[PDB]
Amino acid sequence: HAFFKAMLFMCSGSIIHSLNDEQDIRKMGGLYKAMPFTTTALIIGSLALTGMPYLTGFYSKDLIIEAVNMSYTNAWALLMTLIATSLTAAYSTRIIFFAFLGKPRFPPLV
Amino acid sequence: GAHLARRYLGDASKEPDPLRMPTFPPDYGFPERKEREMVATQQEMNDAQLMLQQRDYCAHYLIQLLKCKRDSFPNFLACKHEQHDWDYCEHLDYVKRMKEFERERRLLQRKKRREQREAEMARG
Amino acid sequence: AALQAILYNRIGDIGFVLSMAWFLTHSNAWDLQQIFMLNNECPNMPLIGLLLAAA
Amino acid sequence: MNPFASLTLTTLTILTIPIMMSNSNIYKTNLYPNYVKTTVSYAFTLSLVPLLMFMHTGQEMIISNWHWMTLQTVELSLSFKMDYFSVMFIPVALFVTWSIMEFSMWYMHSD
Amino acid sequence: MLKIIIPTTMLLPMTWMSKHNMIWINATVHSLLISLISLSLLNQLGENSLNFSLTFFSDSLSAPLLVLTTWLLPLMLMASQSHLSKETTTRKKLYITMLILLQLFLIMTFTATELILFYILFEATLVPTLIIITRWGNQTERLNAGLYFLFYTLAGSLPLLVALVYIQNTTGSLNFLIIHYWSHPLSNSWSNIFMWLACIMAFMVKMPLYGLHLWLPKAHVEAPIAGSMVLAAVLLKLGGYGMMRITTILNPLTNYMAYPFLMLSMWGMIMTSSICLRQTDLKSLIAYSSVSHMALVIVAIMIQTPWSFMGATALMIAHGLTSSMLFCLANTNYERVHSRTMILARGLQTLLPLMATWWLVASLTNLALPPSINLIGELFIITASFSWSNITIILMGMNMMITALYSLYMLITTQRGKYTHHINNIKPSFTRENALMALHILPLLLLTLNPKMILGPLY
Amino acid sequence: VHIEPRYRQFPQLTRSQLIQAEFFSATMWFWILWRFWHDSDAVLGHFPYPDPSQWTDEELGILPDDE
Amino acid sequence: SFPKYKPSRLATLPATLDPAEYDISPETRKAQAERLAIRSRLKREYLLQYNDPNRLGVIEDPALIRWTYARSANIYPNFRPTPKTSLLGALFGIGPLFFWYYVFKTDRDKKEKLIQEGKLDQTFNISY
Amino acid sequence: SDAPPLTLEAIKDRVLYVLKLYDKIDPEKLSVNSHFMKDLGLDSLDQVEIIMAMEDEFGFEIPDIDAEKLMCPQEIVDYIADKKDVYE
Amino acid sequence: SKMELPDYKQWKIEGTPLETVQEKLAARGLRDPWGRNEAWRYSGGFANNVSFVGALLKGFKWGFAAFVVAVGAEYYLESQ
Amino acid sequence: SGYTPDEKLRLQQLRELRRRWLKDQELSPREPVLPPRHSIFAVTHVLIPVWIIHYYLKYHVTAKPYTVVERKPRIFPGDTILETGEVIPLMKEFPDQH
Amino acid sequence: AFSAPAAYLTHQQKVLRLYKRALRHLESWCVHRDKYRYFACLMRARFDEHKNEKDMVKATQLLRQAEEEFWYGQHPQPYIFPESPGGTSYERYECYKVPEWCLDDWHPSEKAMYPDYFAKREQWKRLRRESWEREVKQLQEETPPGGPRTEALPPARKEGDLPPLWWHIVTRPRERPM
Ligand SMILES: CCCCCCCCCCCCCCCCCC(=O)OC[C@H](COP(=O)([O-])OCC(O)COP(=O)([O-])OC[C@@H](COC(=O)CCCCCCCCCCCCCCCCC)OC(=O)CCCCCCCCCCCCCCCCC)OC(=O)CCCCCCCCCCCCCCCCC
Ligand SMILES: CCCCCCCCCCCCCCCCC[C@@H](O)O[C@H](CO[C@H](O)CCCCCCCCCCCCCCC)COP(=O)(O)OCC[N+](C)(C)C
Ligand SMILES: CCCCCCCC/C=C\CCCCCCCC(=O)O[C@H](COC(=O)CCCCCCC/C=C/CCCCCCCC)COP(=O)(O)OCCN
Ligand SMILES: CCCCCCCCCCCC(=O)SCCNC(=O)CCNC(=O)[C@H](O)C(C)(C)COP(=O)(O)O
Repeated sequence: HAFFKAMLFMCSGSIIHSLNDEQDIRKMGGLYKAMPFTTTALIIGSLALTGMPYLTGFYSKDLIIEAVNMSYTNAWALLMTLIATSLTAAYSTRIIFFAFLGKPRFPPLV
Repeated sequence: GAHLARRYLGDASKEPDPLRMPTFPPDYGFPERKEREMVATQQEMNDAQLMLQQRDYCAHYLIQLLKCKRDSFPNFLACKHEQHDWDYCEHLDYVKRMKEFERERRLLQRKKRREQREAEMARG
Repeated sequence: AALQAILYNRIGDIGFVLSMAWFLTHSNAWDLQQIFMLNNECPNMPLIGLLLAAA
Repeated sequence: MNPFASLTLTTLTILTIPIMMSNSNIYKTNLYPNYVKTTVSYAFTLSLVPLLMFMHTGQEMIISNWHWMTLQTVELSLSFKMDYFSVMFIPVALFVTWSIMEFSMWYMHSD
Repeated sequence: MLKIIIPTTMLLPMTWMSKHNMIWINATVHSLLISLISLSLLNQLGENSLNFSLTFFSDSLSAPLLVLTTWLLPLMLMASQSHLSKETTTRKKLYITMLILLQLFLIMTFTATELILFYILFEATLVPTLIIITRWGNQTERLNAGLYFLFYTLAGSLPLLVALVYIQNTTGSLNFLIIHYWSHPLSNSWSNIFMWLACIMAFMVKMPLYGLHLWLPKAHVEAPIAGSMVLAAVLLKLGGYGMMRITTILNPLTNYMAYPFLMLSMWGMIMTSSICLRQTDLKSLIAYSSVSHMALVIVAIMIQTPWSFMGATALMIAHGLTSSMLFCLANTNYERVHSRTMILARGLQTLLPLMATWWLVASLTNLALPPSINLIGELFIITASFSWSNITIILMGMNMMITALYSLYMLITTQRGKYTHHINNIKPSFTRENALMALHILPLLLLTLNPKMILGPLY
Repeated sequence: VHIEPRYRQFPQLTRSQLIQAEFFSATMWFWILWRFWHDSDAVLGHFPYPDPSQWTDEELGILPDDE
Repeated sequence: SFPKYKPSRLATLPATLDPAEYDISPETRKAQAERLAIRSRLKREYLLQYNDPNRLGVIEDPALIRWTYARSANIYPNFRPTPKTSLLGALFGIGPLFFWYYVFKTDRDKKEKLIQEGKLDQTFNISY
Repeated sequence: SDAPPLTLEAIKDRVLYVLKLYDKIDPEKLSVNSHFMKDLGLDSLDQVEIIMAMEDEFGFEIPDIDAEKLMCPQEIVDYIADKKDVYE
Repeated sequence: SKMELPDYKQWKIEGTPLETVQEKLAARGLRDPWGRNEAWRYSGGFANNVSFVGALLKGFKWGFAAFVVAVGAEYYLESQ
Repeated sequence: SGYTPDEKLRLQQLRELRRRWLKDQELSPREPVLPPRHSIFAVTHVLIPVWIIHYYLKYHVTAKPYTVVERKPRIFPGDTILETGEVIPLMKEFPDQH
Repeated sequence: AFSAPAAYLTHQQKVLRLYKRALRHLESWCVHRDKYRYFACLMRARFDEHKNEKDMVKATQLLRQAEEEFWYGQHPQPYIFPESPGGTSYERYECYKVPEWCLDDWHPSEKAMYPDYFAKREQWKRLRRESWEREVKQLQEETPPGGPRTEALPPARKEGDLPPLWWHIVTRPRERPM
């Protein structure tokens, strides 16, 4: 997790510095083309965070889910872990959709 | 899972309890049972320093896999057959455990069926 | 925010200090090796202290 | 002597050299961040080797190099545990820190 | 022991025969030399103490306190000479004479073999402190503060005198060696209970114990900088040293006579730490923090374990150094702006960066950051209390949290934010002030390398 | 590499950043495909899951309820 | 119409939700003018000293001195022994002391009586 | 580095740009000193919208107490120049 | 250096969702006087943007081509 | 609506003064009047520190018992010991369910 | 920030401030520009529905109902400009602001560097010292006997006069002082 979480903060910081120290995603428009390398890095980090197979996050997160499923464990904890696994992809999709897709929403001076 | 739904919603008296199991003798329904054997000795596992939880009946394949990892260190992709053998032996052990679970469940169900049925035959 | 972080970390540090005191009082050591040897069946107090520190 | 202990302690030791030089002239110039980044990168590439030794033979060690104080039956010593956890976490942390300081050289340029 | 006492006495004619413009230089140089000489007492034998003669002896408990006093005198002189520049030569010499007399009484107090001599010197320390507070204090409340400081001490100390003469009559001696070797248990009786109280309450009020601590904020706030330095660093430790010396003959009664004092100390350390969170005066916060630390020391002494005494000794030394540094730091800003209110001057880090670094280090040592000796003593005391009872950890952790809270609150309020606009007389830090802070802080960090020097006889 | 603001127009792009981003995205996808070609068992599973209902009572050792 | 917002101690009432600022009378306007005049006079008095080239030092604020004096020195002269004051003082002073005495005494009595039984598992406890 | 320092000419040009992109104002008619209420026949809501558009343009908020009195483009230019310390 | 603003005449709301907003408002009797200020966000290089699934599949073509080349090499190499 | 004449006049006066001050904060071309090897890093920051530590560990730390403690290496069947020349026998002839 | 406040806000000022707050919070809710523009024109129409009301009581009641609606329907996380009192960069550069009087305490060796700057600073100090008395006299002249009524200050009215109380307004450190 160290690798891609550091990368995600790094991409967020590059985006913030490019858009005049702005951190609200509502004023972040279409950076998929304006910031290609940052977009690629953030997409790769989001896929690693969501447990895409054979990435960095796969080899640990999917094994963790497998072991949680096959253990004498609290049922509520298992259900909450699964719901958190849903929400992980949920906010990753939120970040990508609001920060990199659509039309620009930042001030005109690029 | 279906077993959890059967135990928690249906009659739990008809479902095995994982904590206290098996409750029946190991030679109850079998005429003769063969004792499970070991390939790796206590001293071999003590010298290999596997772990107290990895010293199961699959420990010999683990010893082979660890040795082959150690000899072929720079090529970390060369120990495929040993890993496959260890995984297969672990899968066989897990299947044996599932067989034990199903055997306990069926034995308990048959015992309950037969004892209430003999009680029903005796009450009339 | 810095003071908030300090406050929460000291809340956990309470449990850290509890774990240290229990381990010194019952195992006569602070080092990892002695603690493992002398605690075959670890009681709840040091583990709850460590859990509070981790939280 | 086994190089494992010496390399593991050197990886930690060389990180303190810029802290000692913080009072030197290099701290007053604009070359200090690059110097710190290079030091961290050298620490990472040095820590890579004990990781290889562990990945080969599973070498683990503890080093009680310095005795600090003894209270009755209890001895307090500067001791380092160099098991799998340490030898795996040190290179990852050094790698991440190297990348983040190289990033900081640009992000915090006007500070 | 005369090799320490005689130069300290020689400090008096030397400063009375000096030129009008050389008194500070001469006094500082020879005080530093005397501290260097006194540093040789740290070589301790282990088994028993160093018995120089019938009158004086040195212990592993006494030696760090003696070194701390001898080291504190030059720092007091360095801090004093700024605000005394307009004074006449005779009055400056009188002030230095007061400081030298206080040092002499302190060094003789910590080495006396017999309890009546200890009592005589321990009372004799009152007069120079009272004169300093009531003559060179700045405000009009210094008179009330001096009255409180004198009478709180004496009301506890007189019963100690009665108890000491009674004990010498009944036993035949008060020499500490004979007292220790011929110790007999105290029975469970009202007479023994009141003897215990008469032997304990004077040292209780000198710590001070919570509920008897009201004199300390007045005296420590209203005194000049040197007076506050000596009150916090050294004079508070007289009670702890007296307790460690006197509880040898109080067993087995202390087993239950200590319950109200332990309860008072724990709850009052919580109370004073909480009080520090709402304080408008910068010196009162430091005073109340001193009260909390001395409450922890009182608990350590009351529980009567080797780890407790070791932690108590370490905490006494560390608290003395840290409190002196904090008082000097507050005094610098007071000299700048002529007011003790904390929120008057803000954002001083923008104007004084090195003084801000000194503030940060002092605040970090006040909250007992590892591996400083402050946390060494505090952790040893906390472990001893946990052995005494596992429920003490709740109060210890609460006190730790509140201590970190008000320490960082003081640091943030004084150093961070934006500067006050109308205040425009904040000059750059002088060499004297920075040197004083460095001379406070460097021994603290150097003692970490050799913690056994301040852990005491039980080591 | 000197890039100037453009005021309501798409920012100026250099070839190096575009080719690097495309190369690394292609590298990620190629790695995923190569792994799935060589280690498909890690995702799809390797050993079959037995069905407990397919087990006879002779191999499981239970009597036919009459003894 | 819409659900109503109710204020409390730690979440006060917004100005736009205050009926007082929407029910205005000429005396309210006069009060606002008086408050503004007081503020303006204080601001002028402060700014005449703030911008003075001659002035060097800290400009003393009477209000801060009043606040500190009231919080520190004026409290005891205005104290009266009252049933409220007496009860609160007794509670907050001696209640916690007796509570902690009871807790610690009970715990230590249990521990000592359990020691006398020979059952505490004190193995390896050589440091105290 | 960061963005180049702002200049008076750029501020005035950008203000006139934003005002010429407004529909209720004639491009030819508009001038730097053109009053909003008097010359362009606008009301208070249009002035509020103009202030909000200026904030969106320059990426900073103008307090309502100060925005109330910006009734010509020159006043807006002066306010922006004085706030961001633009002197030439 | 010393750039200048483009012509303000080009910013037109036709062909953009601002035109749809304008016609839906005219269906109500209202008008939007701020569309030409917002038109630049749709006019130029920001005219077309990819979708989420297409953004996740950024370098799929090149990677797939390389993977096919590699597997064909494996097909043709182990025959020796 | 808008400023009063006094407000605007004072604002433009203050604007002129402030712009003059900001112009005056600007530096002349001479203002900072100052009064009057390839592998050096790798030999002083890596090689020297490891020389001291290796010497410190080899001759001082390892001169006392139980200071540097290594967990003993793992032994598997078929291994050969370096000291005694021992050979560990193989491990019981697997059933070989190939 | 720059203008002296009044004793109270008129109904018109409150109405405009509510309009601006509602527009900003609607923009926070409506992320996209076209949807925000559509709903902003709808808000403007609903706002102009009662533009020409003559009964002050019903106008006040409409204002109160609108404020209640805004409070119930406000965005819990409205967009804030970074330098605004709620922004992520509000007081970021306050630690870099050093008052100008600190330059007088500089060592002469420090002032050996930067000679022209300090000569011009001497010029500014002479200007302030030569204008202060006239500033005080003008403030005394133009003030009612019962003290000032507002926080407004008069401009300069003579030939070589400077507006009173100008030093600490003109000599602000900067917005990005370092
Ligand atoms: C080191 C840490 C810090 C330690 C130090 C800090 C804390 C300790 C020191 C400070 C706090 C202690 C203060 C002591 C009380 C001082 C009273 C005083 O100065 O009055 C002068 C002051 C001036 O006299 P004045 O101007 O001639 O009189 C005009 C009055 O103002 C006109 O007033 P009025 O006519 O409206 O009202 C007067 C009237 C009506 O008064 C009232 O309306 C209020 C009711 C007051 C009396 C009953 C209390 C009612 C509420 C609580 C009831 C008890 C609850 C259970 C307590 C235990 C719970 C386990 O008085 C009564 O009816 C009282 C009759 C007595 C019935 C109950 C007697 C109970 C004795 C104590 C029981 C609790 C023992 C402790 C248990 C601890 C367990 C761990 O008189 C008062 O204004 C106060 C009168 C009420 C006094 C009530 C005291 C209750 C507090 C507990 C006292 C026990 C502690 C002292 C031990 C020694 C006792 C012999
Ligand atoms: C603000 C801070 C000030 C400083 C605080 C100082 C604290 C001093 C308190 C002293 C601690 C306890 C004193 C004596 C120990 C026990 C006291 C007594 O209550 O215990 C019982 C004693 O029984 C009765 O309680 C007798 C005492 C009753 C009379 C005392 C009045 C207490 C009221 C509180 C007044 C406040 C005192 C402090 C004033 C400031 C035990 O029963 P018993 O085993 O049979 O007697 C043992 C003694 N023998 C062996 C000689 C027979
Ligand atoms: C500033 C605040 C500090 C207050 C501290 C005051 C408390 C001091 C402790 C009590 C003082 C008196 C102690 C007397 C000296 C002890 C000597 C002794 O032990 O003699 C006793 C004598 O014991 C007494 O006489 C004690 C009676 C008490 C006299 C004065 C009472 C005043 C109030 C006492 C309680 C308060 C003390 C603690 C309160 C602390 C502060 C609140 C027995 O002698 P014999 O007669 O020979 O008996 C054996 C042969 N039959
Ligand atoms: C996103 C969530 C936000 C939603 C919150 C709810 C928003 C409010 C909804 C409806 C608000 C109203 O109708 S509010 C009722 C409005 N009616 C009046 O104000 C009557 C008197 N008019 C005047 O005094 C002036 O003409 C004036 C109008 C000030 C213009 O002034 P200029 O011409 O001189 O600029």
